[PDB]
Amino acid sequence: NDVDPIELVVFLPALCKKMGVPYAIVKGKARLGTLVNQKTSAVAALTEVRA
Amino acid sequence: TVKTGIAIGLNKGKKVTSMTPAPKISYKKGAASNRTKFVRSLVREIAGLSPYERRLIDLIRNSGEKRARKVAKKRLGSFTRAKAKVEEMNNIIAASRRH
Amino acid sequence: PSRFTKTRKHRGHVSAGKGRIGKHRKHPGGRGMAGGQHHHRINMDKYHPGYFGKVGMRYFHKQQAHFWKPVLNLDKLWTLIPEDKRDQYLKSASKETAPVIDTLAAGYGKILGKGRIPNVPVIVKARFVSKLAEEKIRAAGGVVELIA
Amino acid sequence: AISKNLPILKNHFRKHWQERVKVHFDQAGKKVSRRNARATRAAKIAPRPLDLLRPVVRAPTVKYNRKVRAGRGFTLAEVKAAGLTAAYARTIGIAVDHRRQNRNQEIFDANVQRLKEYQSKIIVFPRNGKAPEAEQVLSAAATFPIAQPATDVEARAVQDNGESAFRTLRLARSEKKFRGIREKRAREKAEAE
Amino acid sequence: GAYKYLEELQRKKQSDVLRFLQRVRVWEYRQKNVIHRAARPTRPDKARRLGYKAKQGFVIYRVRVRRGNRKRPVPKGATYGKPTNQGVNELKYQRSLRATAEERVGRRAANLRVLNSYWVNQDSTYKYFEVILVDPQHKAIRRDARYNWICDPVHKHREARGLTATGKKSRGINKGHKFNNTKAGRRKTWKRQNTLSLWRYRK
RNA sequence: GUUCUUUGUAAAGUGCCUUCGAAGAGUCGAGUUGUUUGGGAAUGCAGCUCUAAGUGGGUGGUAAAUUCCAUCUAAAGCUAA
RNA sequence: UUGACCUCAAAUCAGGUAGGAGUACCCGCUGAACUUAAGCAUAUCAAUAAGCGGAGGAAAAGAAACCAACCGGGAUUGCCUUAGUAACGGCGAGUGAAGCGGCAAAAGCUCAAAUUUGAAAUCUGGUACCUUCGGUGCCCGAGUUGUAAUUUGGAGAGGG
Ligand SMILES: [K+]
Ligand SMILES: [K+]
Ligand SMILES: [Mg+2]
Ligand SMILES: [Mg+2]
Ligand SMILES: [Mg+2]
Ligand SMILES: [Mg+2]
Ligand SMILES: [Mg+2]
Ligand SMILES: [Mg+2]
Ligand SMILES: [Mg+2]
Ligand SMILES: [Mg+2]
Ligand SMILES: [Mg+2]
Ligand SMILES: [Mg+2]
Ligand SMILES: [Mg+2]
Ligand SMILES: [Mg+2]
Ligand SMILES: [Mg+2]
Ligand SMILES: [Mg+2]
Ligand SMILES: [Mg+2]
Ligand SMILES: [Mg+2]
Ligand SMILES: [Mg+2]
Ligand SMILES: [Mg+2]
Ligand SMILES: [Mg+2]
Ligand SMILES: [Mg+2]
Ligand SMILES: [Mg+2]
Ligand SMILES: [Mg+2]
Repeated sequence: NDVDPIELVVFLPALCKKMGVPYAIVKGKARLGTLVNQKTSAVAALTEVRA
Repeated sequence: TVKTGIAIGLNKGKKVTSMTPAPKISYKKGAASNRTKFVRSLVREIAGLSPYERRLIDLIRNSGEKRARKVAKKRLGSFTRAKAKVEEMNNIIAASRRH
Repeated sequence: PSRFTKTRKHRGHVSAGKGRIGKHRKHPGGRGMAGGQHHHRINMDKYHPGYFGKVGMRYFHKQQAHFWKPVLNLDKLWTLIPEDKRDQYLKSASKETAPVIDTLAAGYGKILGKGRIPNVPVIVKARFVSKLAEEKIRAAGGVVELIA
Repeated sequence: AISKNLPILKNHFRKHWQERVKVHFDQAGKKVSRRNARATRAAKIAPRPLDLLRPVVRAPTVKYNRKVRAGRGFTLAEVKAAGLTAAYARTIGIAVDHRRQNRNQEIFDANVQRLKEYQSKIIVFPRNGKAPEAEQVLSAAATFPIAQPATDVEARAVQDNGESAFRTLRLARSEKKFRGIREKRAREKAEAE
Repeated sequence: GAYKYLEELQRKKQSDVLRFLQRVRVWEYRQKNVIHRAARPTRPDKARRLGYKAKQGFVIYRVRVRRGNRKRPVPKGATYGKPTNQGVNELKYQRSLRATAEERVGRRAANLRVLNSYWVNQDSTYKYFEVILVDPQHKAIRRDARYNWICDPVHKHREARGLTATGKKSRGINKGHKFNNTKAGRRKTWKRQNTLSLWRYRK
């Protein structure tokens, strides 16, 4: 929710809605960076998950 | 387009055996490109109409396509761009509630 | 060379041939084409009528290659045939095996009909032909073939 | 300063023209330098004819379309029909031009033929072989001169059919001149109420 | 990817979202210094298009340039000449505001090379640009043969010599009949056309 | 030329069929102003206002509408003689 | 309270870089008037002198949003021509290119926009060693707001 140039992610809710992909606007590009071992990520995706 | 063999007249020029060279990938610079069609549709959804596009839609709905084309020619550069913009606006109007 | 000029001869004469009363001054009548309408009007109207004003319509971005069409009169019509074969074509003036002349290859666009040609059939290939030129060619028994 | 009966001159010398005067005193020195440069380039590059093979090409602009001349490079279609790839031809000494197109079968065939002649008359050395000295010839253009195509025969039979070529030209000109107005007249005459 | 969406969205400059972002960003840029380092490109897709890469040695600077004509700097409007040259207030500075922006940015970061620049915002008084610069001394740029061309001394202050995109535009460097005056250089063409060529055997 | 090297089941090229084919935005373009050009209902440049499209866009040296055609592919970049 | 992130700072922090000179030639900005028009204001001088910014051994331009209208040429540059011409101009004084053609030299190309996603495969720096215009290992860091490979329209990519 805090991408400093917001144009990078403004279309993401609409794209996810158009493709029927569940999306959540979550707090922290730093938190997603901790998720993906980076400083920031600005996005995080799950495509396959274990049984 | 076959030459007449003489130096004057409609299809003037020497009669030569034509070849029809292979089409260059240029001349397809403004192609359809489903990718860009999808992206342009999505962006048109995310960002709505410009103020002049809203005014053009109002003019199409109320005062007529000729007035809309005049205003679009004033706003944009030329008559062809005005015609294309008015066609896009009335397509938007059709795709709106009055399907 | 300088030694043959009249200025060597004018050494010792004060005015250098330029006159004592009206000397050699800088520009007594103005520079260049000055006064062509006011004080050189006589020298303009005489020896240069038509100089001033506009006379026709303009042509933006005129290319002379569009109008390239060198004219060859019928009076030669045979210098395009090499001298070696010219005599053997002049003799045996037959409607069959008539010499073929490519005027365009020779570098001409239009064939004109000034002169008169011998009574020998000749196949003339040209881009353009004058009416009288073609008439004389057929009278001599040749034909005009239009090419491009 | 309009003197006696002389043509009107137009000498454009009203600027500081003496500040830009190029006298080609170095014509001979530059010719010697060009000959030296050609010699060192021929020595430096492998035995190789100092320029790339050029295609045959029809000049534009009817003032010159009657004549044929060397072009820039062979088209991709010509290279493919000769049996090479553009990348390989560029390395074995063939100029390739992606811009030129083939719409004339005669010119295309002539270029394919001279490409085949070039391949038959050159020896490509192995990258990792012996490569005996092959007696460098300095001009591929001189080896494969451009020939003007012959259009007709020296003598032929007269085939006059009463065509009146002058009348043919006049009628073609008139038909071009009145094509639009006659089309418009036909459109208004086929109105069908 | 997201760059195509950025590209298409950026063209909708009078949409509500881009108008709001324009207002907020123009206020922020006006608050900041006239020339200031930008931590990252504001328009990353445009930066990539103009040659920027997200590696060490690539630098973005935001710059503010005054809009309008170039008033003649003559004192009290006196030109001291013929009436054809008396113009003071409607003279147009035959060089772009983008060119001024990247020239000032290059003067500031004289150690870098101006690669490119792009418009980001404007108000009545100012036009805002972001200048992409490359560090020719950084090893990441001295290697990476795709970019070490800018390390050659022939590319010093290309923004000052008009060798960037806006420089070539202002110089008129384009092919065709519309650029006969300026195809190989305006002054070079003038010199060639006004040179008197004389050979040893005069023609 | 010659010697250690052996790169590498790595890289590249070519035929056939199929599905595609992303190609640069306050930019093009337009108006107006100034300057400039041989460019003349406006050659380029620049300021301000407007501001595109994708079988599109620019050009085709007389402004405009309609209909075709031809030719390239801008708004990013390097390069010896 | 601790640990991040973003942005912004500081250090005589580690390593670098810029200035200034020269300035014949080169790339731009700015910019006259004397002068010519037998006066003079548009014009001319001149898109020049002066002023300013920026390079190199050459610079710039350069591989077509070109020229053409052809039977089509095919990056750029330069010479001979085109041509004192088309055209511009108190259509006055004056000014004034470009296509083609011959020739010199020739050379072609690469990014952005593509999911590597079964694996950031990329890179600066420090340090140690070495056969040191660099290589290898390790360690921080940069980087997913995108660094490699792959593609540049002439194409090309994904499958078989
Ligand atoms: K006298
Ligand atoms: K003055
Ligand atoms: Mg005496
Ligand atoms: Mg005396
Ligand atoms: Mg950084
Ligand atoms: Mg100003
Ligand atoms: Mg493009
Ligand atoms: Mg000026
Ligand atoms: Mg026309
Ligand atoms: Mg360059
Ligand atoms: Mg220190
Ligand atoms: Mg003087
Ligand atoms: Mg005077
Ligand atoms: Mg006087
Ligand atoms: Mg006076
Ligand atoms: Mg000076
Ligand atoms: Mg030096
Ligand atoms: Mg040199
Ligand atoms: Mg250079
Ligand atoms: Mg290209
Ligand atoms: Mg050319
Ligand atoms: Mg002449
Ligand atoms: Mg002039
Ligand atoms: Mg490949």
